[PDB]
Order: sequence, then C-alpha cells, then structure tokens
Amino acid sequence: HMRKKLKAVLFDMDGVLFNSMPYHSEAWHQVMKTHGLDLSREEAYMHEGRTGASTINIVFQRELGKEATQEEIESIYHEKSILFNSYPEAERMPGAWELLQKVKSEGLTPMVVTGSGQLSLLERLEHNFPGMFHKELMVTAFDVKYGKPNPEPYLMALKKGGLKADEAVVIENAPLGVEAGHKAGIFTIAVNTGPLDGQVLLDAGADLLFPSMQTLCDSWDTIML
Ligand SMILES: [Cl-]
Ligand SMILES: [Mg+2]
Ligand SMILES: [Mg+2]
Repeated sequence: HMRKKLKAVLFDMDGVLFNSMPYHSEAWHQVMKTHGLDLSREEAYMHEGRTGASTINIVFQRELGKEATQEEIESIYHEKSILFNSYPEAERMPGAWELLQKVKSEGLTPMVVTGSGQLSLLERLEHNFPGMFHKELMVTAFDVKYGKPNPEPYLMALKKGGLKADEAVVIENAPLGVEAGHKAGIFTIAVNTGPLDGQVLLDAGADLLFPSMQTLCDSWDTIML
C-alpha cells in the first residue's frame, strides 16, 4: 500500500539531483594522480559519501602503507576542491526535475538528504530547484555527526519530517548511500547514474534498481501501484 502511506521522497544530492559525480570523480582521480597515487575514476564513485579524510586515508594505507597526516589531508582536499571548481558547474541531473515535478503533483513532499557540506552545491539547490525543497526539510553535513553509510542522515530526515520509515522512500545513487537508506529501515531505490556495476547497489541493500533518474520517473506510476 505505497500510494496510501507515502508522504515524502528523500532525494540524495550528488549523482541524483545534480550531475556532479563525473566532476567529483575526475577531481579525486586527478589530484591523486598528480601525487603519484592510484585512485581510479570508478573507485572514487565507490567512496561517494565518505569524508575527504577517510578517502585520502584509504588510498594512503593501500598505496604508501601508512596513514595521511592532517596537513596531507588538508592540502589534498584543498587541491581536489580547486580542480572540482575549475570544471563547469554541475548541471541538474536529467530526469531530476521531471521526477520532482511528478512526485509533487502526487502530493508527496520532496526532501534532500546529503552528507555534503559543500556550500557551492547546497546553495544551488534553491536556485536550480525553486519551490521544490524547504531548508527545514533538508539534511546536510551540518545536521549530522556521522554521514553515509551510517543511517543517521536518513533517520534525521524522518525526524525533521515527522515521518515514520514506511511513509518515505529514498532515492540514492551510491553504494554507501544505499546502505544508509536501507539501514534507516526505509524503502530504498537505487538509481545507477555512474559507471559502477548495479550489483554493488543491490549488495548495499537497494529494494529496486533503475539505470537513470529518467527511467525511474518513467516507471514511477508502476511502483506506486
Ligand atoms: Cl580511471
Ligand atoms: Mg549521491
Ligand atoms: Mg545507469
């Protein structure tokens, strides 16, 4: 009984609302390559959701056999941010406006759930999707102690929305994000908007898997039945 119970649609930001992940992946890949370290474009997608500190540390441990210092982390994250900002501004993901408009027309409330503290993108949510979201019904890095894959961001969204888990659905693109939605006990739809094998998203706990936001939008009515 999904139509009867659903009140809210909890959208992830990077790779769901904004097509930002090719740029995050490229910046991570390239910053590491300039330092002689191997972080593939695909692997950068696997780590989507982790702090910059954790990603850097995973690479340092695997390739250099030690942890990074705080000054190594701060420098590399700064350089990553420089590269990302040098690329074009991330456009809306195709299909994201259409699905937002559709769920809104069905009387559902869109929410954003992200572990991001990236103000350049956070501020653009209002600019790029006017009337879709409300800051009281958003979860960002500023709201949470632990990000994805911990369920905290999604449980916080349920709390901010005054919702029970069965009154929400999560839309996620990343395996750590899917894990967070699933561990929050919420029906989680994976949208495989990157280069990863869809099996990684199923293994993370996805209830349904679609290859793109537009394909999800096209199939939304048949989910609701
Ligand atoms: Cl690569
Ligand atoms: Mg994402
Ligand atoms: Mg796809």
